[PDB]
This record gives sequence, C-alpha cells and structure tokens, in this order.
Amino acid sequence: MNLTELKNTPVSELITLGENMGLENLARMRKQDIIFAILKQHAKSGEDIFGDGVLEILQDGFGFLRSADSSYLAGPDDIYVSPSQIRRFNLRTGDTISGKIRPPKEGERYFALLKVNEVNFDKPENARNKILFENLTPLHANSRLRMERDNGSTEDLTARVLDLASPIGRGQRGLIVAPPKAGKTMLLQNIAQSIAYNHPDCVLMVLLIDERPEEVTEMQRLVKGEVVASTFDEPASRHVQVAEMVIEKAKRLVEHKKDVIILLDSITRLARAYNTVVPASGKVLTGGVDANALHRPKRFFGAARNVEEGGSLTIIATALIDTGSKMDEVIYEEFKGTGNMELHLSRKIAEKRVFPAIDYNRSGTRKEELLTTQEELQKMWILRKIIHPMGEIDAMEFLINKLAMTKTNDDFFEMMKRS
Amino acid sequence: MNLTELKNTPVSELITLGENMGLENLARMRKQDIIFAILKQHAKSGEDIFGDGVLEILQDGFGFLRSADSSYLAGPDDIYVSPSQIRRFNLRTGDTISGKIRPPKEGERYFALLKVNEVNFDKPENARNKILFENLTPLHANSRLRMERDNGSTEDLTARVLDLASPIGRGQRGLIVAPPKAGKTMLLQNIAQSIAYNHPDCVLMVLLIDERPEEVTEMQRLVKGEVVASTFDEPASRHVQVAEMVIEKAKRLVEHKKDVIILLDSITRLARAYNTVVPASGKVLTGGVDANALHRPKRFFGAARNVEEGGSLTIIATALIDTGSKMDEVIYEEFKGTGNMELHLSRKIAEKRVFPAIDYNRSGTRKEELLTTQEELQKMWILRKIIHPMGEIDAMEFLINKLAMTKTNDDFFEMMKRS
Amino acid sequence: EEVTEMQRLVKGEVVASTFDEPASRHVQVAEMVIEKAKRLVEHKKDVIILLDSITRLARAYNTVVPASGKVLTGGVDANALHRPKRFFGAARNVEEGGSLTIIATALIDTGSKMDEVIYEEFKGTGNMELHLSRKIAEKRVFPAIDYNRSGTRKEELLTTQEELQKMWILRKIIHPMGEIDAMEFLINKLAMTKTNDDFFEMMKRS
Ligand SMILES: Nc1ncnc2c1ncn2[C@@H]1O[C@H](COP(=O)(O)OP(=O)(O)O)[C@@H](O)[C@H]1O
Ligand SMILES: Nc1ncnc2c1ncn2[C@@H]1O[C@H](COP(=O)(O)OP(=O)(O)O)[C@@H](O)[C@H]1O
Ligand SMILES: [Mg+2]
Ligand SMILES: [Mg+2]
Repeated sequence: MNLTELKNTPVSELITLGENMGLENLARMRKQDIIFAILKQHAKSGEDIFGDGVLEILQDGFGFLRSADSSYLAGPDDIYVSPSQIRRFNLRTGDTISGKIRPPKEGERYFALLKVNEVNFDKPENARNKILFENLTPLHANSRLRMERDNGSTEDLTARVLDLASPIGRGQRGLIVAPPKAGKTMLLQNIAQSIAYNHPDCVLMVLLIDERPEEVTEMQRLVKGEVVASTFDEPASRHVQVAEMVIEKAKRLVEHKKDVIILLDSITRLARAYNTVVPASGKVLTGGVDANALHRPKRFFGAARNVEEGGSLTIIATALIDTGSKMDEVIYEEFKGTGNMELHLSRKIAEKRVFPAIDYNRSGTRKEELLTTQEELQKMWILRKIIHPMGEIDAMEFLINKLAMTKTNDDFFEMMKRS
Repeated sequence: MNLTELKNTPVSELITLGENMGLENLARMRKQDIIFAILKQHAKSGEDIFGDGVLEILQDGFGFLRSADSSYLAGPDDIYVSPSQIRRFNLRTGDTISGKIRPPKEGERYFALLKVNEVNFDKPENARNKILFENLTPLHANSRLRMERDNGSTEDLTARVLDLASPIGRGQRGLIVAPPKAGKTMLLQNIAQSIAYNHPDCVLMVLLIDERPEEVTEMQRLVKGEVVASTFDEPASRHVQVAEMVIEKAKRLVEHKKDVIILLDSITRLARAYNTVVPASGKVLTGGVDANALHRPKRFFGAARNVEEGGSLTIIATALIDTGSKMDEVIYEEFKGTGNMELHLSRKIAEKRVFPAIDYNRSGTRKEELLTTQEELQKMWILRKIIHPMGEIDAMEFLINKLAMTKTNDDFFEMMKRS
Repeated sequence: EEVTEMQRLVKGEVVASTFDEPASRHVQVAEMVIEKAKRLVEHKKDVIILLDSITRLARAYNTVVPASGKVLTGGVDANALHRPKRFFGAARNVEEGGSLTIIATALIDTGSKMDEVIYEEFKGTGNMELHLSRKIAEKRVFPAIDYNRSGTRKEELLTTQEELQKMWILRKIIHPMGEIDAMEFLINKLAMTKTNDDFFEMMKRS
C-alpha cells in the first residue's frame, strides 16, 4: 500500500508477496525491480498507493523522490514530480515529500505524484513560509551534547575521554585528524551511540564516502538513525551526489527548528570526488587539486552552525593524514583552522594497543565556556595543567588508568584535586 | 523607500512587508533576492526610491555600489552606475555615493543611479576638489588613542596592559604577532571596545579574512562600527576583493580630514589570498610565495600613516607564527621591521591560563615620545627597567597582580616609585 | 519591399531588380548603371555606386553567359566572372577630374558552394576591406564590424598626419583583445564621446 514499508521489508518477504499477487520470476531480479513490479501489479487493482522520498531537482526542471534506503540512488521505483508541483508547491532540493502517487501512464517509466499532504514532516502550506537556511544568523554552540553514557561499560573509555578532551555542542563544526588504521571508524560509532542514547531527539545522519560494503552494513545495524553511503565501486559522480543530498536535506530540517547531526567520513575522500568531477579551470595547485575544486567541500563543511532563531547543524568530519599521498595532505592544509574543534589521533599511541588513541595536548575545542559550566570548565583547566608537561604517548595511558578506577568523570575530577 | 534600511531590517520583517505588497513565495529565497523583489514591486508603484553604497569601478569602466551589510558581495540589489556618471562626477573606487535610483528597464538586471546628491558624506561639488591620498605627506603619530576604559571591570586587564606595553596613536601601523590559540581574536575585541568608547568620533573598521561564520556574527554584534568579513568557503578572489574595498574606502575618508581605524585580521591569511590569485612571475621564493605576490599586501599594510594636512589612517594587523606551515613563517619575515609598533604574544604564557598573554620585553613601540607626556613616558622607562631582568613568563604575572590592586594605571605608577 | 524603403530613404536615384525578374534583366540593370556612371565621370563629376550584392550579380552573369567548355568549382565559368570584375574594377580616381566610387557587399557562409568561390576571386581585388562578423551580430551589438580584419589600403592620403597616427595607436590596443569584445569596447567608448575627436584624446589619457 505504501512504498515506505516495502523497502524496509526483506527480499524474502517481497518474493512471497509478489507470488500470491500473480507475479513470476522475481527472485533473479534486483530489489528495486521487485518493488516496481509489485507496485505495478497492485496499481492496476485500483487501490490507492502512497509514497515518500527526498526531492532531487535536476537541471532540466523536473525532480525525483529518492529513498534513503537505497542511499539516494536512482532507481525504477523513484517517484517523478513534474515542474508544475514545484510551481504550486515551492520546493527545494532535499525536501521530504509524502503523498499519494499514480500508476505510470504508458510512455513513462516512473511513478508520478498525485497530491502532496506532507512536506518536511509538516503541512505543505506552512512549509512555504519557512525562512531559508542562508538567511539564518549563525552563532556559537550553547548547549553541550553529553558524551558520557551511564550504561556504557568500563571496557571502552572512548566516550568519557572525549568529554575531557574536547566537549561537543549543537552546531559544532569539529574536525577529526587521524592517520590510517588509528581506530577512527569505530570512534564515530561511540559518538553515534552516545548521541542516539543521550539525545534521542536530535536527528543523526551518518555519511560514508568510498567505504567498503561491509563497513556500510555494520553502521546501519549499529547507528540509531538513517545512514547513507557510497561504495568505492560507484563512480565519482555518485559520491558528490550523496554528499549534496544529505546537506540539502539537513538544511531543510534546520529551517523547521530541528537539530540535525552529521557524522561525515571522510572529508579527505569527499574532496577527492569533487576534484575529479569539477573540470580544471587552468590553475593547478600542489598535488593536482584545483583551487575551485576545494571551494565546494568548504561550503559543505562550513554549513555547520548554531541558528539563533532555532535549531542547529552539527557536522563532524574525519581528515586523513600520513596516508602516503601528496593529494591527501594538501587538502588537510586547507581545512586546518576551519573548524572550531580539533581532535587529533596519534598513530604511535594506536600501535601501543592503548585506546582511544587521542592526542590530548593537540586536541581541543574553541570557545568551550558556553558548553560547560563554571565549575566543570575550570576543572578541565587544572587537568590540562598536569597533562601538558608529560609526553603525549604516556598522557593517554595516565588517563586510562585514572578513568578506569573512577565510575564517572565527576569522581575523576575530585580525585585529581586530592593530589 | 530607501535601500539602506531594507538591509538592516531582519528577514522576518521583509517577508511581512512583501506579502502585503502582493508578493508571494519569498521565504524560500535569499535575502538579496527579497530586497530586489520588494524594490521591483515598489518601483512600478511610482514612488521614488533612494539608495546608498560603495563604488567599485571595474576594469570595463562601469561600477557598482556595494553594500557593507553584505560584506561588499556582488548581488542582484547592487546599484549599477554607467561610465557617464564617473565622467561628470569624478569618482574613484571606494567612494560612498547616495542618491535616487531608477527601476531597471528591460535588457538590464541591475538598478541604475539617477542623480548623485551625496559623495563621501559631502556635497558632490566639494568632493571633486579633495586632494588624493597619495599626495598627502605622512608623519609620525602625535595624538595617543587612550586604551584604558573607566567602565572596564578589573576582571579583564587587557586594555590596561596595552597602555603599559605599547601605546597606540592615530596613524599608527602596529603589528600583532601571536601563535595560534593565544587569545588574539578577543584581543582585538578589547581594542575595538576601547576605540569605540574612548574615541566615538574615529571611524572603526574591522576586516576579517578566512574567518569562521560564527566569529563574524559576534564581531558585528560587539564592535560599534561596520564590520566586513570573508568566510573560508568563499574563493580566494573574494578575500582580495574585500581587502581592496576597505582600503580604498578608508583612503577616501582620510582625504576628508577624517580618522579611520582598521583592525586587520589577519595579515598572514591576507597574503595567502594574494599569492593564490596573482599568477607566478617565474621567480619562487621559499615556501612558494612569489616576490611580486607579497608586493600588494605591503602596499595595503603600508598605507597607514598620519596626514599632516589632516586626518589619519591606523592599521593594526595580526601576524600568525608557529602555525606549522612554511608559507606562514616566510610572510612574517617580510613584515618583521615594517611596523612602528610591535605586540608579541607568548604561547607559553597563554597555556598558563594567565591573560593577557603579552610578552612585555619583546613588545614595544617606536617614537613613543610624541604619544605620551613627559612624565608618563619616563614612568614607563623605570617600569621596563624592572621587568627586563625577570623572565617573560613571570613578567606578565607580576603586572597582573600589581594592576589588580590598582584602580587605574596612574595609581600603578606611584606604587612602583614607592618601592 | 526592400526596394521601396531604399527609394524613400536614399537621397538619390535608386534602381533595383526583383527576384521574379529573369536573369537577363539583372545584367541589363548593372550594365546600364555602370555605363551611365562612366559618362558622368567624363564630365568631371563624382558618382558613388552602392552595389548590392556582388555575389548575386555574378550569379546573373554566370547564367546568361554560355558555357565555354571550362567549368571551375561550383559551376562558375572562368569567362563568366570576367564581366563582374571589369564592372567592379571600373572604380577609380581620375587624375584629370572626377571620381567613381563603387562599394559592394560580398555574401559568405550562405551554405552555397557557388557563393564562396566567387568571393575567392574578389578577395584581394579591393583596396578597402570591411568584414562583418556573424557571432557579433547574434550578440545584439551593432554595428557588427570585425575591426581587426577590416581595414583600408593607402590611408595616408585620405587622413591627415595627426588623424592617421591616432588610428594606429587605436589599432595597437584593439588587436590584442578578441574581435567579439573589440566592438563592445568601442561601443561604450564612442557612446560617452560626442565626436570621434573627443574619443581620440580620451584614449591617450589612459
Ligand atoms: N576504543 C577502542 N577499543 C579497542 N580497540 C580499538 C578502539 N578503537 C580502535 N580499536 C582498534 O582499532 C582497530 C580498527 O581500526 P579502524 O577503526 O579500522 O581504523 P581506520 O578506520 O583508521 O582504518 C580494531 O582492530 C580495534 O582493535
Ligand atoms: N583577556 C582574556 N581573559 C580571559 N581569557 C582569555 C583572554 N584572552 C584570551 N582568553 C582565552 O583564549 C581563548 C580564545 O582564544 P582565541 O582568541 O580563539 O585565540 P586565537 O584567536 O589565536 O585562536 C578563550 O577560551 C579564552 O579563555
Ligand atoms: Mg576506516
Ligand atoms: Mg581566532
């Protein structure tokens, strides 16, 4: 009846559903084709069919309603919307549209939208009056996103260390710097669990670029939110498309006074896709990266801000360093001081089998007075006073044993004042 | 009626204003497009429309009237001026023009200027006879800009320390040297507050290059003057454009016997933009900076001077050191002895959580006899006689406690003579 | 319709031949005008002829003149083009007195092979060249004149010593720029100047 649940159902249930409807030879076809075949057979029955998706306005004028299940990939089951709907209902890219759809008339291969009754989880009339994201005035982060989980076991202290190293708030534009094989993949998993548990209201989005297929499955099964990704086999034009879709969708949610958190991975890989797709403008910098090529990722990364009117957009990205590629290090140079939060991971700490491998001295956040209270903020200052003299390799080891014997970070603070 | 107040009004008021005029679908558009749409509807009504902006003469011959609200960014609402106006009214880049404008006729997408009745806040006839800035004879600073604020609380002693460290006067060309995360961002805020409070007559301009969007908003909300900035997402060609617009506007104000103060931030980042935009001339120095590339920032920085005929131009810039980039340190070498005032901030003082982190021994000013009185000048000499022997790390700590127990710097002077 | 507006606008006698008239009529009109023009020159009188178009005129001569057994590219006989060259070449300045000025328009890029071969024979036969660019015309900027390609030969006699050298410096700054934007540069500069003399002094200013 509704396209939303058909994609969520496994392929095995779809095969059984299609067989009783009279369809045949469905197991050997793709999942997208099965959905189209099932809808087509149900469409001619006469019962109304609903749908949902994310609008993607093309340069021609007509758009499509991509689905987050397929990672916003074009497919036969995508809903086609004529430019007339964009006229009557003023819509932009990334808008969420849910409504009745009609069977595709002969001469067209895509379903068409009949009527719109829900735009961005709101009435269509109210969505027309929402202020644009650009017109919103950015501000510093005010409310802190707690990272410590009470249910979290003492085996993994990554969540607790992040609170001591660099607190994160709504609208933060933090950047993660880490060499390869430094544990950055599961570092975001701890952040995703903490955000989902401590702040269920916040919308969590995980974006993966050039990630292995196995990595995508575990992220979807672990993160309590919608996760989109693009495998390495997909062309470069697909990687940029996924990134553009997520940021546009995130901006629309911000306009509705809603908080959305994006865990980008990785900014270095994302800039590679933009460099390839964007044609050369005649100016080539070191490493073969065009100056105009890096303009797009900066605008995407810089969109993170705290809106004074309401809502916030928090973007956390991982930067790859010491990867052996000249093109990778030059990108990190452009994104050096562009973030208000720095989280540097050390390779030499990681090889010592001590986790989390966080360089406490280098990592930090800017304007942390607003995030933390008066007492909590000054308790971190004295902690940094005793961690700075010691080496970074043993600095993490010092915190690991101290945090192990303390149930919570509050107990750790009073222990430090004891000596 | 007038374009000046439309930009100052928030977006919410613009939406309400447009709706009663018959416009529709304005919330989803940019603020610049809303202004153009509102003006277009009001233009066909018949009532006269005024305008204001800063002239930007292009290489073709025609100019535009950029607005300081949009940080001198090209937009649909910019006023177009034909070369005929530049002929009849001899105008240069950076001139402020205010006058009636006409609706755009078909075949043009920009408003046109009808008549000019105010040039540089003066009659157009008188502005034609103003002497060029280059012909003015520079001189040393004579009148000192007081930095100590009576209303200033004892919690922040940064304003008082600057008076003891290095006094600043009109036409000063001071340079600030500080490592990253040394408190330079709010250091200029204290200077901006002192200049606005002690000397409301002086025109204060704050220029930010490659600054985060959140940093821009707080500067505008705090500085009692017009503030222009360029975010990191904007291309390199935008950063140079903003810098050129400010200096040209500042020079024109000086020609009208007016004092203008520019708080540049940062000179290191500004030189990066010039290096990228300027094509290579075949000669490459250390770090990849062309010799001709650094010529433009030196001319911009060197424009600060005290005019004997009248007025002054004070430029204060922050230089980034110990940033880990080879290109950053070579730029500082060229700007080492180019400033008559030196203000060095120490990283090791900053990490001790003692502020302001100012290296008193290294910081100083040249030709301070004119700025200070006979008694005040010699009182600083004895102070430097007792601060030089002690280390720079504890030198600031010595001043902090001494200034805390003294209400004003005058009371601090007599206390030193007591012992 | 084109004939009527020319007669109502040109302050002189205008002759024309419509397309419906046979080819033998087109040659007859051309022969009558040149013969009349020559007689006026003999009486120490100046006559100016605005021919339009030389390409179309050669078509009429090619049709009426019988083939001589030799056919060039495009089907134009060598002897067929002899007559238009003599007609076009009659323009000259008479030392004894009077003059004969002939200005003709040549059609190019018309999609016809016969039209382009005719232009080849009339390439270097004129002492003045005035080339119009199609891409400038479609930009809705007029006149669409290719300044770099257009020019005249032996212009020292026509212009004065000061005026001639003022054009040389103008060509020195128009040659580097593209022909599409060269006309746009002149249009704005000439708009702000009342006369060409004021345009000359403006250029040296910068
Ligand atoms: N908090 C942690 N606790 C235990 N092991 C960790 C932790 N973080 C990382 N690791 C180790 O790192 C390895 C995975 O690293 P990975 O996340 O793939 O790095 P990268 O993403 O840079 O390739 C695992 O084998 C795991 O043992
Ligand atoms: N005068 C001051 N009083 C108190 N704290 C200060 C002062 N100056 C700087 N700071 C500290 O510096 C931090 C901000 O540094 P910032 O200005 O961002 O340095 P940078 O601009 O080099 O990054 C704040 O957390 C603040 O606590
Ligand atoms: Mg990984
Ligand atoms: Mg700063």
